[PDB]
Amino acid sequence: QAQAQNSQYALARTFATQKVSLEESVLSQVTTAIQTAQEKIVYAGNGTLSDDD
Amino acid sequence: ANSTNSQSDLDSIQAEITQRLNEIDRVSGQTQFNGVKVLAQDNTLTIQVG
Repeated sequence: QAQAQNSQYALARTFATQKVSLEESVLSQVTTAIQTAQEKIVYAGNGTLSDDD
Repeated sequence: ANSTNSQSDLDSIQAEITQRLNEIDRVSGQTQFNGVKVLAQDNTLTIQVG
């Protein structure tokens, strides 16, 4: 009985890790994208830009 | 201001002055940067340095 409990939680941990890693990946890329959008915003602050640029 | 100048000479001086002023207005209007004019008005500009 005890062994059965342990095995079931092995499986649960397997699937939890699946989802966790899959999130982390796109989350890192989201950080990247936020940062690039930030940089191009800071360039919008450039006080020499013409309207077409 | 020389009282010795004859009026034709004064007219010549006025010609030269007029041409200088023409160049001044040219400089004012026509200078540009990146395509935008700089001095054709009183202007106010903030650069983001932080």
